[PDB]
Amino acid sequence: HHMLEAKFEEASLFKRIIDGFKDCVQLVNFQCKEDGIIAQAVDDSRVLLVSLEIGVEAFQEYRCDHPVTLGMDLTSLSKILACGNNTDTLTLIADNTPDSIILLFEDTKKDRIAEYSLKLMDIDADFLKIEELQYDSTLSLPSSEFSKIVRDLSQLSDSINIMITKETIKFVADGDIGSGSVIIKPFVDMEHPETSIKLEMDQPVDLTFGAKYLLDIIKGSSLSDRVGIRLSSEAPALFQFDLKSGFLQFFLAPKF
Amino acid sequence: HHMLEAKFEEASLFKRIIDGFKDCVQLVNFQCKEDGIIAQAVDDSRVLLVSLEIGVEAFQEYRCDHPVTLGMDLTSLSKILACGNNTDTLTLIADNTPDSIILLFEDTKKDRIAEYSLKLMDIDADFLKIEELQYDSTLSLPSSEFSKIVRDLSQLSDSINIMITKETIKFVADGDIGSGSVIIKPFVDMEHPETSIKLEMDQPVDLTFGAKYLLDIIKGSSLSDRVGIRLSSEAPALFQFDLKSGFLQFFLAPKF
Amino acid sequence: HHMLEAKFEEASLFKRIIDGFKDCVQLVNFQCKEDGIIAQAVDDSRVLLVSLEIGVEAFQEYRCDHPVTLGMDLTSLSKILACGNNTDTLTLIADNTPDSIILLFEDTKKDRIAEYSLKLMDIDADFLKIEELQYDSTLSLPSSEFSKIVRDLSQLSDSINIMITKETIKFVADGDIGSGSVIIKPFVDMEHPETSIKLEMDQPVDLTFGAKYLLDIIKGSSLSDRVGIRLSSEAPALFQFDLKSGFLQFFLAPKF
Repeated sequence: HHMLEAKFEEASLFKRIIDGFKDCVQLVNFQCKEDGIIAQAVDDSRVLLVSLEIGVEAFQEYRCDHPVTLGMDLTSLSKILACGNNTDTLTLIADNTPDSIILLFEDTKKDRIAEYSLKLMDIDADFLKIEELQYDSTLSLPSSEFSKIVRDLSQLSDSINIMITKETIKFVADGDIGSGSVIIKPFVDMEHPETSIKLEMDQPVDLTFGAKYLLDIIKGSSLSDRVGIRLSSEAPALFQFDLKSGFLQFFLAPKF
Repeated sequence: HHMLEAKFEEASLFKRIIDGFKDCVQLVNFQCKEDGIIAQAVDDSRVLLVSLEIGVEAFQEYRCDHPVTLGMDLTSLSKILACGNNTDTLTLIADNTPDSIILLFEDTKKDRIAEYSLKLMDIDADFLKIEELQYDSTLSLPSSEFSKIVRDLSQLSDSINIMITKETIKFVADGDIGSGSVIIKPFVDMEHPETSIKLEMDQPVDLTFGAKYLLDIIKGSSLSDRVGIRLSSEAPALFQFDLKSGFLQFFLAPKF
Repeated sequence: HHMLEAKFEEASLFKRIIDGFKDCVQLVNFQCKEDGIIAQAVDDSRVLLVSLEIGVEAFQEYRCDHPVTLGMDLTSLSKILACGNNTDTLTLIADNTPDSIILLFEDTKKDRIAEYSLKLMDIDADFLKIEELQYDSTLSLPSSEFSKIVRDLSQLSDSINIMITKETIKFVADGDIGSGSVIIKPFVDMEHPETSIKLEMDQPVDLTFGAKYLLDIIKGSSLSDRVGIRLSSEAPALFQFDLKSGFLQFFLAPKF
């Protein structure tokens, strides 16, 4: 015992994971299984889904005797998760049929220990599996560039339109003061693989998304310096920031 | 074609020019002429005039077939002008009888292009020529010091008084909590010409200015590390921050 | 003359002293005596007392012909004390039966002088002497760690409980979202004396304090990288940040 004990070497990883999506959802259902953690959250309007996978390899110690679903409020969780040092050892702890989850920050010298208890919510766990097999288009680019594009075009419009034609990625915003149009071209840079812009287009796309939601999605930069985007004319877009053993995904419904 | 094409090597220059005076005026009339750009703006209360000159030498490419007057709202313009990278190539573009102006940010590698359109205002262009031949006093000092003096004395009073006697520059503020008085002495420092404080006094002066307006005027520091001030008992004061090929001027009316 | 002339080599020291406690009191009575300065302030609810001592050795020049009591408003004083450069020479100046105190910032090169006048308040000077001879417990630790503990646990509760048992220091907060418990262990580190955590316990203690007030008390970090805490079951706790020739003390009443 206890039933669940998940020990990150550095609290920084989980701090950043929660930074990745704390601003766009109020409630989150974590599910800790023998093979690692997954989590889902949806916003008030059911246009944004957050899906998280943390494999067992991301922990320095992991044990979960039985799957549990832990419902948490993001304000409470983020407050508590701000209490660590980035280099502290962090341990999620839970018992059978838990009323709360324990977060244990431990010093690297063993001088101090900060133990926090977080009351859990009751949340009916209706996990969605909306990821498609094929998407019309797939691209990947540096997350900082995605952030710059989104933050720029957000000043002009509530809505940002992503258009993909062969060898051409285009972001557009139209508003009262004016309009903006960023055109980026795919290229593989061998001197700096991290700057590359990659595109695979089985079918061209023209989709519109709420700027409010893209502004939250770009906060996945805290986890990865690149972002993958999968776009479908019939389904939500998928924005993915990889971990070394997992990922953070945002599924965002286009505007009709 | 087009009629007007003005290409800054770095968007940073125009970004800073607009930072210099975006906070003190809502509307601005630019006038692009064969020999460069000038611009004017006045505030709601007609106590502050902003006058800008950008010579042809400040651009890496400049062409303007015919003079045009472009009325712009500062909020819109500043929003759009925040969208560039500082090292991007920036190009103002306009056509005959334009309804909008285009701002084109281009990558140094040609990977991406951000094109923005800004709707223009209708503004009757009544350009003022209020600069005097002789001013009672003329001084110059490091813009950071001007900013420190103004920001300090602004905490004590709505009004800051500039007094000039021979070899003595003095700033004063009187208020409820108390009063403050900064006295600076002219000196030419050869080890650091940029720190010098220079004064020419044909007649002593004693003028009062609204602190709210000096607080905006000091934002011309983004363009030059020195500021020139010309003071007249009968006319608005002139605060000037030079460019390598132009200048930014603020004419501020004294309080009666 | 004048009667009082107290000259700090760097305005930074007094700037930091006032930063130490400007946020927790509105009015302050300074008392300048032949042997240095002391000061007291109490908050609206008479749960927090601020006590300051600045010995003559902390000044580069000090002269006070006769004790004076100077009542000052913290907003006014802090505004004026923000007007200096950290390396300016600062001089407090007062005359017999003063209506105001003068603060004189002087350049190290003698180029400029900023002279400020601060109107004084009328405050009946009822100085308290509530410090005890013996306290149940006494500890000391790095002020940054005290700040981290307080800022963390403040997110969870209005109240923070300090428990001291032999060789164990414990901070606790209980709230709606959950609870937190930091346990620190005394240790003397010879490689870094500044990181040590020292404890002397004549009797164990269990005291509760308003988080709002601890959040202000931790701002004494601007004066010292260590904090001493003296805890009594019958009296206010004493939080002390030392100067090289004086100290800043906060006496905080426990919650019944």
